[PDB]
Amino acid sequence: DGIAELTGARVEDLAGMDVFQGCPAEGLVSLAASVQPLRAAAGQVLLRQGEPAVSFLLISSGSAEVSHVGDDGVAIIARALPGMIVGEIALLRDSPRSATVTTIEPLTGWTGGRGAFATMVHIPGVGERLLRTARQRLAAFVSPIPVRLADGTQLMLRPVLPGDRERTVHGHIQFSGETLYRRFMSPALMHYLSEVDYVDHFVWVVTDGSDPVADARFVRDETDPTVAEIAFTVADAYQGRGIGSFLIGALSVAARVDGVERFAARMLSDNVPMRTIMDRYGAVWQREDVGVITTMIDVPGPGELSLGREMVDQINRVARQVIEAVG
Ligand SMILES: CC(=O)SCCNC(=O)CCNC(=O)[C@H](O)C(C)(C)COP(=O)(O)OP(=O)(O)OC[C@H]1O[C@@H](n2cnc3c(N)ncnc32)[C@H](O)[C@@H]1OP(=O)(O)O
Ligand SMILES: [Mg+2]
Repeated sequence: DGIAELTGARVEDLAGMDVFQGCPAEGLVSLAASVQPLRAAAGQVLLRQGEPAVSFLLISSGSAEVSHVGDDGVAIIARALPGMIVGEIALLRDSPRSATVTTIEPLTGWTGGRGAFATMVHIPGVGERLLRTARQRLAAFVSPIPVRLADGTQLMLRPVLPGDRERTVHGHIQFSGETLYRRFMSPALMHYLSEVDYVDHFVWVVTDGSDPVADARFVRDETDPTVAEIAFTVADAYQGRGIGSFLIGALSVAARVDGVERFAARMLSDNVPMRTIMDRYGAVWQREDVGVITTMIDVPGPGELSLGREMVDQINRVARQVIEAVG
């Protein structure tokens, strides 16, 4: 009859989504209180590149184009699908929206702020599922680059994907999810952000027959954003084939996209292959205690790397895809 009703999200609608099915009821009651219903026609702009990222979208039905336009006018375009989160990385990093999001067909879902996202990823089972969805979001448009070493070895170069162990297994640089991302804030949230972040921690992985044989990464300095520390690891049997030499090149291409101007490196003074790699870039060595040496080099500009132009363009394409387009 004349009874009062809720105006917000309904648990019944949220619970219909596969990601929440079976979750504790109280978790959904809290979430329902935190998000708002969204219904969009086709061809409608939901989010605009460069704007404040005040919300994320969770898509219940329909799909959208996600288009990042570079200052060079080059458009880098992904697709957001039902069950997918959109806009959440810029939301969590409090940075301008990375891409314009336009529906390709009628769309429905929910919107929410940073607190709603936190509430959502705290629900048991949900954070892990959403990370799998974030993985799928990347893997849908980012493909590995086949490369061949001078000895003929056939490998693939790809960014780490969300959930991959190479994200969290690094022994060379002192840093973690909580230390790197604390400035932006909750374990579940920090984990999620660390797994989906290509801006402050960028990791390349090299595989042989789908098995990782090497990785390299840079970690952005908290005090000077134009500087990152670098690290490399190549499986023993694969060493001395030029992979490390290749990776510092790949890492430089990604750093340029990420606005990293300079790399810091530390190692033992006797690590000959690693010193040699840095020597090629004009390293000036400073001595520290306990057999350690350090250096700082400029990230080589375009044309400066010994990699072919075609190789550089392929790596640049992927780096832009993972940094710029997809969150
Ligand atoms: C900043 C840091 O990350 S420090 C930590 C580095 N990681 C480690 O020490 C873990 C174990 N070692 C590794 O993972 C790898 O060997 C790395 C990352 C050090 C080097 O990567 P690799 O793929 O083995 O090296 P790569 O084959 O590119 O060779 C690098 C250079 O060292 C040279 N080199 C390798 N071995 C020798 C040698 N025995 N004598 C002289 N020069 C050598 C290579 O010729 C090459 O020089 P170049 O520019 O003339 O071509
Ligand atoms: Mg092989």
